[PDB]
Amino acid sequence: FWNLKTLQEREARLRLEQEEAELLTYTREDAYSMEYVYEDVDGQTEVMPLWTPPTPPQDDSDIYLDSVMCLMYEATPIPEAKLPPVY
Amino acid sequence: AALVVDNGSGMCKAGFAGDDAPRAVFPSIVGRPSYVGDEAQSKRGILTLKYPIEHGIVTNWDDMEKIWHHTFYNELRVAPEEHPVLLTEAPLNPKANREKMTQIMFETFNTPAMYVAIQAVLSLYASGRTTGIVMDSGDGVTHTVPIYEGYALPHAILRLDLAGRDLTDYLMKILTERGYSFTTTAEREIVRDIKEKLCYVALDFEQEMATAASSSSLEKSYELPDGQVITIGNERFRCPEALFQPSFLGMESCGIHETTFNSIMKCDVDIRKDLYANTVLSGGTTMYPGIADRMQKEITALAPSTMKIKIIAPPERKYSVWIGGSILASLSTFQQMWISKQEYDESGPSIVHRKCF
Amino acid sequence: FEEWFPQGRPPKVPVREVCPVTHRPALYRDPVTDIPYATARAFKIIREAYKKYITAHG
Amino acid sequence: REVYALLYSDKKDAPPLLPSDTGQGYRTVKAKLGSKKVRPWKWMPFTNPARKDGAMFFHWRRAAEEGKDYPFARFNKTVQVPVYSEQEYQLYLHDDAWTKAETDHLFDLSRRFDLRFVVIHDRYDHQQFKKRSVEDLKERYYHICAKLANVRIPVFDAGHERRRKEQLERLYNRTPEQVAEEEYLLQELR
Amino acid sequence: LQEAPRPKSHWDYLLEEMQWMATDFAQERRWKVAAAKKLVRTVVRHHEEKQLREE
Amino acid sequence: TVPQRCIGFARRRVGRGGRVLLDRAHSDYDSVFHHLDWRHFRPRT
Amino acid sequence: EGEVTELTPCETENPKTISHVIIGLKTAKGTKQLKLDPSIFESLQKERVEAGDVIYIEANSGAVKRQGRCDTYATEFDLEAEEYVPLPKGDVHKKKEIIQDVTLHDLDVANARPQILSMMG
Amino acid sequence: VYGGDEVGALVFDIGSYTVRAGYAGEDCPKVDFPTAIGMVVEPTYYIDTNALRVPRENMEAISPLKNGMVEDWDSFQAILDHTYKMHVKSEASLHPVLMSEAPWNTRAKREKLTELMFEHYNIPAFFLCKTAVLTAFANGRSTGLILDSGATHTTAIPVHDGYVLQQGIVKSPLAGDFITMQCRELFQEMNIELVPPYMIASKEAVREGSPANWKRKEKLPQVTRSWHNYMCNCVIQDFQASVLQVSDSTYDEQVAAQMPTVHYEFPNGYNCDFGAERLKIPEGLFDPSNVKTMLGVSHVVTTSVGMCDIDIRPGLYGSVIVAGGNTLIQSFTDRLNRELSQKTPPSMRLKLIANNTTVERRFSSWIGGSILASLGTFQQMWISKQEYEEGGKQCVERKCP
Ligand SMILES: Nc1ncnc2c1ncn2[C@@H]1O[C@H](COP(=O)(O)OP(=O)(O)OP(O)(O)=S)[C@@H](O)[C@H]1O
Ligand SMILES: Nc1ncnc2c1ncn2[C@@H]1O[C@H](COP(=O)(O)OP(=O)(O)OP(O)(O)=S)[C@@H](O)[C@H]1O
Ligand SMILES: [Mg+2]
Ligand SMILES: [Mg+2]
Repeated sequence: FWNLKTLQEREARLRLEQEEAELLTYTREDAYSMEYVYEDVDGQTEVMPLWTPPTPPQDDSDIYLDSVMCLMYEATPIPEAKLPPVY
Repeated sequence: AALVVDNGSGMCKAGFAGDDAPRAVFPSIVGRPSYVGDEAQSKRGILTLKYPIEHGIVTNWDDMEKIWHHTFYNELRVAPEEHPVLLTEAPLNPKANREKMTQIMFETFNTPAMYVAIQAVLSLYASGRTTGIVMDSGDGVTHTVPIYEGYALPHAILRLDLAGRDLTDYLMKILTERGYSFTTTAEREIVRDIKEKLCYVALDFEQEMATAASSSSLEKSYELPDGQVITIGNERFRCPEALFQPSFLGMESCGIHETTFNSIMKCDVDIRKDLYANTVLSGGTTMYPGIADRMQKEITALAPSTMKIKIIAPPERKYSVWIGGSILASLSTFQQMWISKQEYDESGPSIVHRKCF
Repeated sequence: FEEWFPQGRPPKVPVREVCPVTHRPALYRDPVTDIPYATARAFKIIREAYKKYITAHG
Repeated sequence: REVYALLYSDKKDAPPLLPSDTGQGYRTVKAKLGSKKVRPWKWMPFTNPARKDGAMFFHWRRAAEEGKDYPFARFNKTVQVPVYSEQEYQLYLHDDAWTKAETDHLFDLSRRFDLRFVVIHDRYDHQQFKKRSVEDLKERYYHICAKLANVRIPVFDAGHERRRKEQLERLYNRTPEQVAEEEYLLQELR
Repeated sequence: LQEAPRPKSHWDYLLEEMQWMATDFAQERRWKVAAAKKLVRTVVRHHEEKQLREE
Repeated sequence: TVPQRCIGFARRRVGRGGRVLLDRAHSDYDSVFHHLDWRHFRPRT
Repeated sequence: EGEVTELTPCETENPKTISHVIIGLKTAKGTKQLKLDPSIFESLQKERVEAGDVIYIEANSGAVKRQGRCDTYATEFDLEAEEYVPLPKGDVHKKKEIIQDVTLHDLDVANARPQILSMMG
Repeated sequence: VYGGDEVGALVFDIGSYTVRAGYAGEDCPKVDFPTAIGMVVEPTYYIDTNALRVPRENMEAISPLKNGMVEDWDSFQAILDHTYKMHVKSEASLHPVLMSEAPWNTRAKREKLTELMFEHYNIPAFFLCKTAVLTAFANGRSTGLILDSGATHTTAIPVHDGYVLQQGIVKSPLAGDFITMQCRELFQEMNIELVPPYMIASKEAVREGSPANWKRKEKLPQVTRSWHNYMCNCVIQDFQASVLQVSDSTYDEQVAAQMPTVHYEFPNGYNCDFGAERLKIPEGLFDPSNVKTMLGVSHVVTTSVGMCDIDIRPGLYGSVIVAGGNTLIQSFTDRLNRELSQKTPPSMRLKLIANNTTVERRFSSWIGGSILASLGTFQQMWISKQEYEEGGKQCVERKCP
């Protein structure tokens, strides 16, 4: 019984030790030196996106998009094929 | 090993991580005709004595650099470029001073690794409790820092300008009222000694006043350095009472108990119980006898009767901040928290806000 | 008991030494000056520096 | 399967992993840190060429970077808005429905708020000038821009936008019975 | 009806940078809270271990 | 890479000082992802 | 399998007496503590296991086998070969399936002449 | 280009309850002292908590702000000076200052504030942003319906693209002060004598409902009625934080009576169980028609959005941000979310941003100010002293939208 009690007290202490946060920091190599990739079943590769601060504009290619308009309408102009003719 | 340096307004505590007590404790003062520490106080007659840390805040950064240089080279006799340095800052320190600490450590001393910790959380580490309120009273300032799960709450922090230096000046005045001579600038050190040896906190100030006026059994004698002996009585507790009655000094402010209660009340209702159960006293100005019981009775008067009050005042609370710094620097989990030289080089002195809390 | 169950402290992780001449992962250490190095040119430079320093010191 | 969020996904989210050396211990990375020394940083004044006044703010920057052009100044470029003379207005842009000072107020607001016509409408001085709908502001602005371009492109259709907003308002204001009806139709017509 | 296209203005880049900085603030606060909790519970375990070892 | 363990759902975000940070999202199956050895990213030189 | 991180015996009163020997094993995935039968103390000292050794312990027999110092403690200045091994990847506890293809003739040859009599043979 | 630039700017958010201040780049205000200050007619000003809580003869309790806007510029200067000297501990001419302002602040008041900041405090740069935009910025949202319920007003402010749509501002007088008055009335009905803690020399434990056994402090000086009212308000606000709770749905007497009572102890040792009246009081914020034409908080929300462009209403409902101290009453956010989900059109997604903590609710404007001041792209926006030399009247209204 004393051993059963001490093992339950040990499992309680281990649970307390594990409920506390496990990781807070990762290596510099992972942070900057290595890029993160994913390869699918066809062999195509995707690089993990990096949320960077805004990049300065080189030209006027940075077209503005109204994020509130996109809540009611979709972001692409309707193709002329499905557009009804001129009234 | 890591270096734990606690820079205080009156005296600096320096030492190595994991040690029980600081290896070197010396006054924080620079003397220019530059001599720092007890060498400077030995030469009052030829040096201009200035304190760089006022109310926990650095004023002259060159003096602070000189104090750190003296610490590393003469006090601990170590190379700063070999050891990580864990510094302490007073609560509500300006951001620019914390940046300057970072810059000075990396660019003048080329330290390998650095961290800046708040002094109250280190006192709480030394207490060994997760949640509590620290009432740290040093030479020049008194703070009441509530801490929940190790995260200080900056908004609820309350600061009191009353501290042991003003208590030294008040005991000097009271001794002059008894007719003893202490007004000259060196004899201030004798008032400090008699304050540290004989002063005590009254549990009930009016009862002690009446008893010491009625009976001479409460009086004690102290021998001045020149061989003269003085007897001080009633005065033995009028000085510490100024912590609880700052109107004695003419400062219209709340007492330390009232400041602690107000700082607790500034916190969330739910976490107040843990703060009341863990009221930690640190700093030299809290070393007076009976201060734990007087604080207990005052907080119990202010706090609800359904709330359990427990003042924690260990015998080592004069160094609690540095013991906590040493415990933190010796931790395995803390080793990931060091600001590295490379991090400073790539992110600048503002790295201290990104990593340290 | 303590012979059969010694409580050995886990060994310290070694210093990943670097060559002070070229800042490459250290492969060697000079027997005389006990300074690690990574190439023959580093060894020659280190020994020239050591002879100059021992001349200056005494 | 994946998660999306802006700031953070839930209160129970694990903390971010920050990079740092010495996580594997200081002793093992002692030689690397001791081999190098940091570059000096300075609290220095900087010119921002996006500002027209020339005021100098301060930075933490490396010593070698002192005096370099402010990088955030590259973002500074305004939405293109035409400018017309009094003569060009008198010749081309006159409309009995619009005062010149009213149009100048509209175009000043447009230059202020980057053609965000909802913000222009909110800031439009309806007290001094006549009350205008956002369609009226868009109509006047795009008409003037088209006319100036022609004198010196998707045209605006005020009626279509007016009908679109009126329909949206009608769809919004309807009672809960009148949306229960529509959803009951949408589910029963399937 | 499609508005006439325009490139991003200074204010658009300001609002993008604002969104990025707000994210960084929230995540840094969450990290500092969790790290403080971790360190303090480790210190409490260091004292509990010391007490159990010296007893 | 250190530890060689799936940390679960994360995103790479640049921090204030240029520091690249991994934000992490809670999931009920986080323990299963810890035992794990869908779009699943891994670092490479 | 894992790198040895602790070997603390668990003392007790007998109804020094030990009732368990706790071994902590570390792999790249994580760390596990095992509550082994005290009799495994003979095999630990026979294998001369110390902190920083990669070992493996089979569930059935309970005998430990030592396979070297973890390479995280190897320097480029010390010379040994067989005594270092990389820190194991994967979970500390592993279930391995080994499939071998043989012929009955292989078994015949093996049991007919197993491999000082061996020296002369 | 890179991370936002920190130029050592200060962020001040002076509200009617607490003055929130700190350095830009921090995630929390390093100071928050009560806005109410002590005044002695000579005037001598006692400003922070350490000074306010001690009795003084002929000292009145006043506030520089009126209806969310500063009225007494002398007390405002006193608060600013105290903030600088005690908490900031830096010269005003050395750090740029970004201050928040009410959604409805008048042009003349803005000009007066800018004139004060430049002529008196000699600051190098200045900016004045609205509290609602900063609250939105604290949450990384450029658009959304801010709902702020402090002590003075419950206000819905629609923000679109970082701009307050002033036409959609709806303000209600029901706020923390209304709750304080309601608690005062409740205490009066129950004949509880509100004894501020400063008058109590000692107290003894008593049972619930028992008369208070407390000893009055001796040698107490005469105090003004304003300071006594302020101390009573402090204890009432402690009661509000500790006891009151918003019902998860429309208040019902039977359901309220079923739920367990909550015990509170007054400073003089008096204690009681507050039963169901603790739920009735906060109900006025949602259903003012039952309080002995004000609009409920959910009606303030739904009215404010209805005054905006229907192109933007989907975004306003899609980003509802709750801020202010009065929103920290228990279950306030849940009740508000329930009511808004019940009233919102099904065709639009409604989402209340989940940040519900004291720091995130009370300091949100300051957090947004710090975020804005730390942006490199924002460094163009500052009003410089050289700009104040020419456009001291002209540009101050034009530079800060
Ligand atoms: N036994 C004692 N009893 C009471 N006061 C004491 C005692 N010993 C020292 N003091 C006083 O306590 C103070 C000790 O200084 P510290 O506590 O280190 O303050 P400091 O840390 O230097 O300054 P701060 O406020 O922390 S920045 C001095 O004012 C001493 O006079
Ligand atoms: N935790 C809490 N629970 C309940 N009420 C609270 C809490 N904290 C603060 N309050 C109340 O919230 C109000 C103050 O909220 P704040 O928004 O901080 O006021 P303020 O913003 O400084 O001034 P205004 O009115 O917004 S101009 C007071 O009525 C307080 O009593
Ligand atoms: Mg100290
Ligand atoms: Mg407010």
